[PDB]
Amino acid sequence: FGEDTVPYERYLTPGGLQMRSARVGSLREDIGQRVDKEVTPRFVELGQV
Amino acid sequence: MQDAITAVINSADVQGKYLDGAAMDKLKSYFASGELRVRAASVISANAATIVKEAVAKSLLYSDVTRPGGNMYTTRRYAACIRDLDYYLRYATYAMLAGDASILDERVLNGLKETYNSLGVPISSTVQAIQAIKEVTASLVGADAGKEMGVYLDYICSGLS
Ligand SMILES: *[C@H](C)[C@H]1/C(=C/c2[nH]c(/C=C3N=C(/C=C4\NC(=O)C(CC)=C4C)C(C)=C\3CCC(=O)O)c(CCC(=O)O)c2C)NC(=O)[C@@H]1C
Repeated sequence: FGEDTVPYERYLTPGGLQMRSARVGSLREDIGQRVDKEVTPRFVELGQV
Repeated sequence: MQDAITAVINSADVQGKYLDGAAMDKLKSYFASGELRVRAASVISANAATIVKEAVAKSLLYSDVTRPGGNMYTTRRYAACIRDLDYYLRYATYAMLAGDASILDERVLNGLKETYNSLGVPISSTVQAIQAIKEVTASLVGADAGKEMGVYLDYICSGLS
């Protein structure tokens, strides 16, 4: 911060980051989980017009 | 030929897709209209001859068509015209009961104009007779059933014109 900048939160401890981004909300789908790429069934695609 | 249910089923099949919400809603609409259509068909079956008689009397009597020169002259031609009107009434009732006009399209309209032109019969007079049958049927059946029959009768007239 120069002579003209208000301070701001620049770094987070891992515990605080976990508290912020580990709740059921605000938890990304891909953080600690195997994300299986959902795809339509092959027979559905075959029979699709 | 196909009623409303069969038409919906065939359309969904041609798209190769199941019966979605729209198709289910249409089938439910037909089911709701089923009792109305059944009662209207029963009434028209009860009063079929009277309907054609009154429509002919109020639309196609004491005119040039009935007189010699008109295509309704002679017992043969008058009977042919009466049978044509009876066919129109019965097939319109069929279309009303089935909730679709495919039966009229494949059993009535196809070649109707061609035969009428070949035999020189008055298409305008036939249209007016269909009109009169429409008012008689509406009076006998009621308002909503009358409109349901009338839409198919007007479709017949439009095809024949
Ligand atoms: C009556 C409202 C009007 C009228 C009718 C009239 N039609 C014919 C002859 C024919 N009409 C048809 C039409 C159909 N026959 C069917 O089975 C169906 C399927 C739904 C239809 C639409 C046909 C095929 C004929 C010819 C065969 C027959 O024997 O009827 C006539 C007689 C014509 C003749 O030369 O014999 C008449 C009088 N005529 C009018 O003037 C009215 C306006």
